[PDB]
Amino acid sequence: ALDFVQQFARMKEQLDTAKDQLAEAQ
Amino acid sequence: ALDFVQQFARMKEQLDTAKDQLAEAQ
Repeated sequence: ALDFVQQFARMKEQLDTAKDQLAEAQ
Repeated sequence: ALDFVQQFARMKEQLDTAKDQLAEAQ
């Protein structure tokens, strides 16, 4: 449970970085 | 537990690479 919470946080941060890249490319 | 630690490390490295790409695009 704790491990999954941490993994979910890191996936959120990856998604945010990907969206930032998309905004940059646009 | 050991497996999750390794997976967390690889997710960190993926996030770092994504941030490097974002810095490059900017």
